[PDB]
Amino acid sequence: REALRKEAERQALAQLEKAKTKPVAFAVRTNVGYNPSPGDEVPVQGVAITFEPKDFLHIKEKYNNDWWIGRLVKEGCEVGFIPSPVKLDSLRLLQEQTLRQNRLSSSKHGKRIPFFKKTEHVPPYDVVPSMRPIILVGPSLKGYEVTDMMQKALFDFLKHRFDGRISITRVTADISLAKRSVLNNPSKHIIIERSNTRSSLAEVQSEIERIFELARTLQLVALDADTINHPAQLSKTSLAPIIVYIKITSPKVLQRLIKSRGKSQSKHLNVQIAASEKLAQCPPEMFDIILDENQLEDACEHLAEYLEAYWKATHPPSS
Amino acid sequence: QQLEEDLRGYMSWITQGE
Repeated sequence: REALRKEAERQALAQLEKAKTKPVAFAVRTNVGYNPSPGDEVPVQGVAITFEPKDFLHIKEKYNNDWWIGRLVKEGCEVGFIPSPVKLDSLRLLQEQTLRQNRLSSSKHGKRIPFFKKTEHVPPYDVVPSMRPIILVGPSLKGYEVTDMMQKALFDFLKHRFDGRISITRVTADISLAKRSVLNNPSKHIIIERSNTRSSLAEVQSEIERIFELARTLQLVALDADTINHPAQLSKTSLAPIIVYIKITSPKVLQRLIKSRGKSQSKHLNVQIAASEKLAQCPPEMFDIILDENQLEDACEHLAEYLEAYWKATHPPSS
Repeated sequence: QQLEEDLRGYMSWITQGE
């Protein structure tokens, strides 16, 4: 009875050991939190992973129908058992039923689903690249010289600073189109309209596949994505980028920089100033790192430090 | 004084992006 179960718990603990050194099979970003409890029937008691909404998990293997093996992408965190989407759904359902059981008959009805309202189902996990692609936004719009040059200086810095550990590539499709819901069912989102779009969804899909593949061996991935000027353009995709905001805090400074480029750039001052203002209006949490340093070496050092910390989070020594 | 320093630093940054 309890010897069979001491045993099958030894098989699972052996598989968990072995998983420390497997490659990352795939990564997810969660849409739900999970607090394990003993009744969850974790294959090794006490070794489920706790996580919150929007955490990142690297998955080594699917252990069985109910459990995966992997780790939170965070320094010090080691592999453990992670509930599969199936298991999370079964636990969620039990949690709703147990809520009804514990309810007080003195309670009144809940606030109603308002009639006819359409909701997209959100799965507990979204598959994301195993290394979050680094995308630069700011100080103003891409395709103008102040922004393009300042961004180029930073990727040039990264190319040498993380040589042997990084891929830097230009994205050839408008990746803002890669909405999780559109990519997951393209025929459900056909909209007949007149628009200035330049990429097909097939092209966008090939690009997303290429990005995932660059990240599979856990090298840093940086993208020159020229259509992406604002983090909201990617927040509904399953790219989960690291958004790096190059921030010129003083718009008077930006105006003078644009003017330094000559009349052919400063005739577009207004559009560039407006874009810079929009980034400055953004809640700071839509950025992963804000570089507001006025020296290139200083902005570089800050970004490199962040990326070294991200390297540590993605490459544990037990790997 | 900060404007002047910002301009000098960011102008240098731009050149390095050439």
